[PDB]
Amino acid sequence: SLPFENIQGDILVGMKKDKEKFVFFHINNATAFKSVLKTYAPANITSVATIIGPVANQPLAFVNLAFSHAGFGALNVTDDLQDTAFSDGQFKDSPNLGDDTSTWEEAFKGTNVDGVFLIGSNDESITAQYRDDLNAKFGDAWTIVYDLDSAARPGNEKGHEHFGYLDGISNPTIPGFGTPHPGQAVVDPGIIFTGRSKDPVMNRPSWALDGSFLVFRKLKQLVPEFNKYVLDNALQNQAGNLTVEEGAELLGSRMFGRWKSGAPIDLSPDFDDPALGNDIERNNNFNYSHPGSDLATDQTRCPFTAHIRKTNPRDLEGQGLFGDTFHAIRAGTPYGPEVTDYEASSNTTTIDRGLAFVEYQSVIGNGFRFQQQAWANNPRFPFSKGPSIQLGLDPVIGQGSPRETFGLDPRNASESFTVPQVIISNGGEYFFSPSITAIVEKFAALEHHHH
Ligand code: HEM
Repeated sequence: SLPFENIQGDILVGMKKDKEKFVFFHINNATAFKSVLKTYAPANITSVATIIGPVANQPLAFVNLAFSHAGFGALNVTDDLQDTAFSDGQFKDSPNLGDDTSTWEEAFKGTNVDGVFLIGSNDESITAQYRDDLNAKFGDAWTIVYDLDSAARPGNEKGHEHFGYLDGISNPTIPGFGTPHPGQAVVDPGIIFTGRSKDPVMNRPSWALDGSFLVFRKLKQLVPEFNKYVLDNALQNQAGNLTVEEGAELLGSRMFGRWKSGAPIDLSPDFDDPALGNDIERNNNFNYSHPGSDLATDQTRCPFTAHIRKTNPRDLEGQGLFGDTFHAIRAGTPYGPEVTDYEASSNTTTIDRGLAFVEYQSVIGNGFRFQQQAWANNPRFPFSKGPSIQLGLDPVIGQGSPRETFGLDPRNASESFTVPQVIISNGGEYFFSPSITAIVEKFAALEHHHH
């Protein structure tokens, strides 16, 4: 069993707070920075145990902390983690993601970002308080280079991302941690936590035990553009009696793999079933297999290129073509206000909004990076399908090539959809979230005891 009082809570369970502030910073004075850390971190870095334990022992805001490769250097900590993406930094790595850095937030366009504080609470007043407190204690020892507020959407769209789809449904868990939901992935702890069982870096340093790599991406979303696209390309059933609005929601469900309620189209392909989508016990219990259906050719229930089927090809893994290597935990939060009447009427975005995307994994190259580059951006993934069956890009997040996706029309797998870019990367950075002791014992090391 893992020491959940030593593991940063946002990795495994998520902060699950309505408001999440991301404080990206540069380190100006390592000695003064470590000094603050020595007392701040044991008092404020929120553990898994605190998040899942009694509400009585929870602070007003949860706080997590992660460092970039550049931050390691600024703290005189050797990067011996053996993660090539992490060491490169996301800006250098960005061509491999299909990013055009002309759309990046300026603060990310380099290696100036040394780390990030995650602050989760129920009111932006409290996250601002915790930020102000950090500013007061660090003083001139740091500079906040980017300060991003994210918030869960309001009302019955709480838990949904800005396109309207229920999010945070499918994430892996580990053996012995609570009860897995039907269809939920149960992966070896070393796929999420560095140094734990079946960590693919068998060489992993001891101090890194129970850390994880935090990938951050600011992903801007063009919601009216997306809505106008699916309306303009609305699908039809064989009966031919779908309205344009009904065919548009069908097409959206085919792009994602789920209806907006969360109902997986593999279980409910013809119409939304909001009771299914909302039910934790039903909404993830699928693997794309069906009696009488050829996994190699049948896209009538879910296109091979649907977002969730690109990023978690359950059928390929379930056939044993590979293992649980490529699962990772998402813990991001939507950012920006709701779509305004003007934006909707004009089919045009005027306000920045999107997803403050966070994904945790023991190997960046096996989680986020593989899901993006090897799968979403790969026009010949998934492999093992019929040799003439055209595939193309993930129609939600796929980039790097012409955004052509096949198989979205259930009546004609051959029909191509050229989907406008509705998600624009504003960049981010790769970080490492150490264990809580590692924060104090390594990153805040004030003396020079030899080892
Ligand atoms: C604004 C950007 C994005 C949006 C709106 C979005 C939306 C969604 C939605 C609605 C789901 C289904 C809910 C769920 O299964 O939990 C989902 C699942 C998922 N997404 Fe995304 N996503 C975005 C970016 C990304 C990126 C960049 C990656 C990885 C490179 C990714 C990987 C995944 C994974 C692994 C799942 C779970 C699939 C499964 O286990 O079946 N997403 N996403």
